[PDB]
Amino acid sequence: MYQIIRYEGGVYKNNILKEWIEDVGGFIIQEHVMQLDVYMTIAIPQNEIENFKEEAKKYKGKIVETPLAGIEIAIVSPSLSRHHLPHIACDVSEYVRKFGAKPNMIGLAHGAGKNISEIREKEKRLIQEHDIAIYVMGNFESCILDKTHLFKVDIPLVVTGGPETLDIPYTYVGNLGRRAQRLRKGEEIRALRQMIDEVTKKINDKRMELSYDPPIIPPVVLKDEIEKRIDEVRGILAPMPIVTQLDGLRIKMDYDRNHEEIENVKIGKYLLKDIAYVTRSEMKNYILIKLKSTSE
Amino acid sequence: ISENTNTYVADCRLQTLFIDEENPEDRDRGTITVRNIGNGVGKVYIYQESRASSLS
Amino acid sequence: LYNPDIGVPLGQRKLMPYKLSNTDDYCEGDDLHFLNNAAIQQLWDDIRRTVIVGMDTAHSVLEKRLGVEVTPETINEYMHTINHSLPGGAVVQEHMVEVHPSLAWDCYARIFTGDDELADELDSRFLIDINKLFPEEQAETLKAAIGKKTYQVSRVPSLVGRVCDGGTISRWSAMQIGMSFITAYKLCAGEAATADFSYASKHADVIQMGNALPGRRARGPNEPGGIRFGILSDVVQTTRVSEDPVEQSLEVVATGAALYDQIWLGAYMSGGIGFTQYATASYTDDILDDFSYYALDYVEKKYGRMGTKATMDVVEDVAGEVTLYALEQYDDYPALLEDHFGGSQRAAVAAAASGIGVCMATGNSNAGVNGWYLSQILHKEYHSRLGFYGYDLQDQCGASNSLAIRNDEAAPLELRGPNYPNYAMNVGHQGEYAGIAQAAHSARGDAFALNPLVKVAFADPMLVFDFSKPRKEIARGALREFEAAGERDVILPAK
Amino acid sequence: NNAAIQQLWDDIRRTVIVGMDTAHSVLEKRLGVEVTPETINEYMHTINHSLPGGAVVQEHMVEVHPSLAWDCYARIFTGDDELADELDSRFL
Amino acid sequence: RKEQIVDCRAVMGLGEGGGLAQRGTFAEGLRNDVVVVAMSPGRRHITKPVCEITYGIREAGIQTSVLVLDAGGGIPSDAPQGSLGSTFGLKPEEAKQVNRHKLCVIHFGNVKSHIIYKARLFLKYVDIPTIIVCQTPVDMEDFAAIGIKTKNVMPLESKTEGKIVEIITGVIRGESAPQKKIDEIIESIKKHLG
Amino acid sequence: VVGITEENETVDFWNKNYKSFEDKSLIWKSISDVSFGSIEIPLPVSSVKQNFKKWDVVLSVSGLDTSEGNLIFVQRDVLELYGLENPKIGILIGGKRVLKTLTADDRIISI
Amino acid sequence: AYIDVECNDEAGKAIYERIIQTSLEDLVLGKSIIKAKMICKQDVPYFIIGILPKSKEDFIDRVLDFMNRVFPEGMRIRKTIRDKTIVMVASEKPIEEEWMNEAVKLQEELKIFK
Amino acid sequence: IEIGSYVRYINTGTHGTVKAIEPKNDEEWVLLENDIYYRPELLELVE
Ligand code: F43
Ligand SMILES: C[C@@H](OP(=O)(O)O)[C@H](NC(=O)/C=C/CCCCSSCCS(=O)(=O)O)C(=O)O
Repeated sequence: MYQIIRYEGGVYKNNILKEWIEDVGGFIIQEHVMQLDVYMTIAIPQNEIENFKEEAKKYKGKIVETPLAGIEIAIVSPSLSRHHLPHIACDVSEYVRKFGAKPNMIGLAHGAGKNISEIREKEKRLIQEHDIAIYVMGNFESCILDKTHLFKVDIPLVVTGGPETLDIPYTYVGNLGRRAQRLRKGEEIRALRQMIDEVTKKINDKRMELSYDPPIIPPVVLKDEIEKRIDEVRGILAPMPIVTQLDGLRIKMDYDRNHEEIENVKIGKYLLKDIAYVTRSEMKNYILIKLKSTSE
Repeated sequence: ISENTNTYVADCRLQTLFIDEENPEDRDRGTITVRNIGNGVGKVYIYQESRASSLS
Repeated sequence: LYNPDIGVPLGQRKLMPYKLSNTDDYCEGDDLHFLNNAAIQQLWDDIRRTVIVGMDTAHSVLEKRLGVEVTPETINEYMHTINHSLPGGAVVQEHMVEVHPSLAWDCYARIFTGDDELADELDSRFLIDINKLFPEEQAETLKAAIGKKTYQVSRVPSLVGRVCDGGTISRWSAMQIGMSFITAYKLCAGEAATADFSYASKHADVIQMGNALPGRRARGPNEPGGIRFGILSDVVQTTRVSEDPVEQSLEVVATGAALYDQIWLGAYMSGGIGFTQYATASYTDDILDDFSYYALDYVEKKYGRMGTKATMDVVEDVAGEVTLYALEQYDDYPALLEDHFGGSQRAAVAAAASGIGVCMATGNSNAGVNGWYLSQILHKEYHSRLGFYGYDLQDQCGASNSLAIRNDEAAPLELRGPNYPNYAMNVGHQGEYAGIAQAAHSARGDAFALNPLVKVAFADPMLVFDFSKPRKEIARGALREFEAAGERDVILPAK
Repeated sequence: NNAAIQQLWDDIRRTVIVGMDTAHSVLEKRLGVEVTPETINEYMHTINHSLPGGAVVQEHMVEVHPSLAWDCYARIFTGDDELADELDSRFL
Repeated sequence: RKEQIVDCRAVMGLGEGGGLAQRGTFAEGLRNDVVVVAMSPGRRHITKPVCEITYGIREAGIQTSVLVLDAGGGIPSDAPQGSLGSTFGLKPEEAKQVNRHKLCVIHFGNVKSHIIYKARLFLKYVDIPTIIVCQTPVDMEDFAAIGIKTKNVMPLESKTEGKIVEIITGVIRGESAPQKKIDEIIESIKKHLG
Repeated sequence: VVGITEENETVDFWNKNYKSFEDKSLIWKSISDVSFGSIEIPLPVSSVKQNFKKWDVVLSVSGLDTSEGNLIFVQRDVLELYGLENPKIGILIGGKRVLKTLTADDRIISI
Repeated sequence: AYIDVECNDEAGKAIYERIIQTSLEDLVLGKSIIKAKMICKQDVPYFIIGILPKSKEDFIDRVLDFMNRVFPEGMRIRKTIRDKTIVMVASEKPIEEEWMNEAVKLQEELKIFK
Repeated sequence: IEIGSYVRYINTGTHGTVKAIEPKNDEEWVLLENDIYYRPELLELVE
């Protein structure tokens, strides 16, 4: 119903456009003003897409179709050191961001090495809390092959590495190894696009799975209702105060202090505790909301 | 009918008259609302689609 | 509520990378500075260190005065000798010191000839083959222009022009040519015929990239202020690898901007920051490419590539249409306007497109500059602004000087240059003038613009800078993957 | 083959001496700006940043890489003893 | 050796071949220990001297956040005769995001008169000890001359609530920081943090 | 409820050969998951084999003969076991218990 | 400098050649080093990097910074030999004698490089 | 070090006369003529 896109335009007369979006029933998921241009991730009903395109072309704006602007991705790097973090890992994260997703760098405590690499249970659960996980591996076939125990999560997976083709029982994208320069060559860009296509395919499949038994309320409108009701969400200092997942939300407020308030939020005629699973998150003691399906 | 979309039709006869009242409940099918803030304060809307509540 | 300590964010656009026209490389604006870009420095070094010497008078002296017979075998031996002597090796005078070969790896002495029979039995190591490097029609045109004459191209090391100035190159080549001549043909080391060789190679048969500027300008030869626009058009080698006239003119525009506006004007005649954003405006985004392609489409739709003879009416029509289109594009797309924030950038781009269009319609370079000046004074009325004050000096006197015949004001645009009295001071004009001069000949499908010898000489595959695709090389230099000569690390301590 | 001779010529080539007494007098009288040793020190700081490739309080302007011009300096000297000892010794 | 999770920013970078960070953005490193403040996302600040410090701290085992200032270039409006070229400032949300960290590391440039006043305006709203990483040799007293709290040279009338706890010189903008500078910064952070 | 995700070539088969798979019985429920049919599948059988996932709809030809192509409804995560170019056609999620309880005697009758 | 990598992995060879070149450029060490050869043995995890400098302690420190940058993170056990040719062996396991012998062989090969 | 003495800051060489000693937070501090506190360990007597 609500297809999510990105509007890129100027700040002049942007308030009138926001008023129009409110009038037609859309939601402004994201807003950022750089100097004189504003980027807005907006979720509006499908029957108003052409109307919004006409409105955007009136303000000399630009509509960018974001195929991943409803999910949060766990980019898993073996460590946050100079080998992986300041290059490749950021390129993967920023390319994911370029298509609307909300990434989270996951630097494993013991992810480096060949036979000394291990993944903890807490890291496993933290990765599982996301929608899809992207692994940024090295550039040796033997090292990657002797490292399959790292990619043991019941989440859609895309593994990236140096060698062009791997023989692991997962999706693999080659020519994205451990590097030290910014990814700007044509081959590297093509490999990034291939990784984007793989994650897009997995996300669309999962979207069909969810569409078989739709949730009682969409995550985006649930986030809007929480923002309207809860008055502490504008005091959050995190990058994304409320993250829109595929079938839920992540509220970046303390669980011990605000879970009772979150649960006792009335949407429609239901109480939130009766339609969603509110639980504490392994992510800095935040609140994780998982929506129930109409079957229950 | 001054403005039409796929979700509402609006009237702009009194678009510069202020009101200070909040009634933020669901804009259901065939709901009549008056925008109370912004550039279009005072416009009267009739909604053809079931939409969420709005503070404006 | 007014907090004076919030500050004002600034320069959002300048933080974003600059694409390069007709390429797919993104670079920072700091990497396009001529001091930070080794590719631009190597471009200027390769142009500076090139001298073409006609080795026909010397052969005649050897044949008619010294009674020595000149054959292709003797020429091969001479080439072997000079390729050793020109970098700084010793041929006579026992007990000399020699320059380190590591510092002169870019030093070449090449030979090309319009005589196919002589070019057949010549060592292909030292031969610039016109047949192999140029398409059939272009090769025939170049050979017809050059004739049955033999020329030698000397590329003295870049380190020489970096330690010294540009006036060193001709003298270096002349001394080494004389030495190689007297040691390859077993002549006396010093006689009257030696003076004949020296005079021939010093001025009679020498071709300089740039003339000297004595007097007020006070500069030697082979400086960027002495390079005419046609010479720079002939330096760029896109004409022999591509058939798109707009692409050729735009590569010449990029090279002219990077040479004149950046090096010559922002360093030789100014200093400090220089003029990087004035020059990159003509070759970073496709703005100039889009405007030029629109101009070519309009001209081909109503006139043709050479369908009309240069008259005032066609100049007005084409220049006005292209200027109106360019300014409308600036109005419609705020991205374009914020990219070319300064008025000078915009004025130069629109006027360059208009001049290129007029040249593609008429095939005359002076009509091209006339269109450029009409575009400038039409831009002024359209937006009620032109550029920084001091910009439109030449643009005000331009219309009168473009077709003038008076001594101080008349020159074909190919024969004009940075020493033309109107063009001698201001940025944002000269590279586009060179592009207009090139477009005058790209319309006719000419093999060269002003000098066939320069075109053949810079078609050499052993040059450090690739002049076929100047923008690609500039992008490579901006990305720190261009290898430049003139470095002296074998004679320096480890750091 | 000798970098010492090349640097000998480089150091002579890249030197220009400019007197700053007419500038100070014009600043004081015509321009109505006071000139003090503190202001001279401020000017020396500015010119030392700006001479190699710098652009003062303008991040949007293209600048030369600082490591590319490590040999660039701006120095001051004077025959006035009191002014000489009132000036910063960093660039005197 | 413990897992380190970063909250990546919600907005993308500067174009295709440009930088990965964006002006006026914050990336929380969950457990708030150190925040690295970059004046801008440009090549003069980001990934050449700043992400290097970031990965040095993250290698030392200390979680790091990186905050790119909305307006980090220029001099504050309170500088003598005002500012020129551009105006430096700190937003209240930026100050709150900084103030939840144990320590701050901030990267400054070349001119001394710019650095002192920028640090004064920065510490007018930041109340945690900070480390100044600049290129020029600046003495840990010229800040006190204009009123800044300083560990070694206190002012009589302090105009800031933040303490300049260490000054590290020799880090050039846009150039890779050698391992020696990273080691010095890490040692200062470790000895002035816990 | 099955749902086709991976285009490949077997979905093009399914598009009209699912009605040819109508009224077909269960063939086996062994470690090679639950397969139905068995009707002709002319899609070129490649010995190269690609990994599949839990409760994934698969049209693998069991035995490399066009006529015996099974409607193999994968239950468990199967690594390299099968043949065919890429038998992956869709994913089973809805009614998973139905596919699990399905026995040899039972048929899919109407699709 | 001269860069060559001895590895049986095709992608690893090119990628680590680029890594070596980038690490040399970042430290501005290209003109101060004659040769830089890296031997990649991933089946038994250990890597060897040899450096032949042109012709003080600061240069040596820069060289160890280069080794730290290039070497894979997991190989934390390292030992170096310096007799005008700096060679270091990095592995996740305690260094064996055969690896040291390979290191000295690389050192002697680098010495006679001209 | 006492009031009226002549001291110079070792790091920069600024010359001034000690105005007062104002201990705070169990730590000695030295005030010079420029109304700036200093540390005794970073100051030394000159004559
Ligand atoms: C900042 C100044 C001060 C001054 O004396 N000249 C400046 C700055 C100067 C310095 C910048 C370095 C620095 O530290 O100042 C230099 C490099 C001078 C030079 N050697 O060529 C320069 N400008 Ni200016 N300057 C430029 C430009 C411009 C445009 C900017 C238009 C706008 O509205 O933003 C305007 C000229 C105009 O009004 O038409 C301009 C003005 C100005 N320019 C005025 C404006 C304020 C003043 O009133 O004092 N530059 C541009 O238009 C782009 C090219 C750019 C040149 C450097 C580059 O090419 O990279 C630079 C060229
Ligand atoms: C050598 C010098 O000659 P002249 O200054 O004696 O005319 C001559 N320079 C000029 O003509 C003028 C120099 C100013 C640089 C161009 C200005 S671009 S930015 C300034 C905009 S404005 O505010 O000045 O209008 C040159 O060739 O560079």
